[PDB]
Amino acid sequence: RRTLHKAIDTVRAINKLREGLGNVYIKADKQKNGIKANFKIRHNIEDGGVQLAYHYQQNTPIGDGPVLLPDNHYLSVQSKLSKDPNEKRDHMVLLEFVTAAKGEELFTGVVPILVELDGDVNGHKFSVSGEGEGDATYGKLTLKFICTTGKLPVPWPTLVTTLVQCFSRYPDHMKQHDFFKSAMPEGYIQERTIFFKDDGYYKTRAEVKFEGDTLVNRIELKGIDFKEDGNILGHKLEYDVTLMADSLTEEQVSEYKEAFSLFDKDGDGQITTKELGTVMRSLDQNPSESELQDMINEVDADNNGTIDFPEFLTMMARKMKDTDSEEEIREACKVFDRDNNGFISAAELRHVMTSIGEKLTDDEVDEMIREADQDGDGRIDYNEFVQLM
Ligand SMILES: [Ca+2]
Ligand SMILES: [Ca+2]
Ligand SMILES: [Ca+2]
Ligand SMILES: [Ca+2]
Repeated sequence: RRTLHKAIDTVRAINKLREGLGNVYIKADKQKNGIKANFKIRHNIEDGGVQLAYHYQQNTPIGDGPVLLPDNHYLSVQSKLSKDPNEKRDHMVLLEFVTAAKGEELFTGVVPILVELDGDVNGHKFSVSGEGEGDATYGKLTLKFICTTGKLPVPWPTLVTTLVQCFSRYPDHMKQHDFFKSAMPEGYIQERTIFFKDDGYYKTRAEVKFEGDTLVNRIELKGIDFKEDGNILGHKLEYDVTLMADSLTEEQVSEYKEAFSLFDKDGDGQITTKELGTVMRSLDQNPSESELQDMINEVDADNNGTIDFPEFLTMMARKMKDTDSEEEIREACKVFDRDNNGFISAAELRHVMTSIGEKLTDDEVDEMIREADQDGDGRIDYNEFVQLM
């Protein structure tokens, strides 16, 4: 019958922009005079499930020169994997939008990118070449990769992380922490272990430095102890437009559009800083304009200063156990149980719906309460609430 979903999906959309969308944690490695980093990637498998890829990373400077040593922060990447319809070689088209929350001078403007990788995965050797450009200023990368040794023995999505964090847009306010540009042009060495759960592991040594106009990324990859018809060598992973981002049912994309339109009250198909701010205000939270722009900048890939529904879907569809799709809907309870008594009342349920921009009769408040209320009491409890997933 009922979609309170739009109300919850509305609150949900606010907690995600606030909590913030960044998936790659960067700690400094004083000792090795560079950076360390750990992160998961959840590759979707055809016929159900996700193939976990545990990432371990250390980058150290090549150059003798000085180098910036950061406080703990996050990088957020959104990826968009494609095929070139004309291209008939094994290839991948990557588009990336990457942001964080002396060598800087080199990344102002549009630098072209060469990428070159040598793999040995259970003695299945292969090479990949990369052409394209990076605009660090807007955090955008374009790249086309080609397997120059025939058919790639591993799925392209598993090579994405291995195939240039010096293109991450570090906002001016944080320019102090951009280790990767600071390292250039001498460059940096980026070493990783990538552990594929219940399967083998990649071992990468890459060096990232300028050769003239172009930022070059050169990679030896060794792939050890892989199950030979497991998910990697056995090619069992959905290509997926995104790395690290999921699908949604017809029922979810509808409710999400409905929630989107509670922010986008003018119907221009765009949420502005003011549009977002009114809704937040409505639910007794008064963010600053500066926070509102930071919040939008998170999902504003095309740098037009507004969230369109596509940008909103991508945020709402972030992976599955980002932390837990539960922890998140438990975090919604707070907003709805305004008195804090441990229950969301018909009164409270009204107050919210009203605030967010739902017109409703008092016979419809009552319907939602009964629709949600397993225990008979005329109140939704935090379990009753998360139950109505
Ligand atoms: Ca609008
Ligand atoms: Ca936009
Ligand atoms: Ca209450
Ligand atoms: Ca109840």
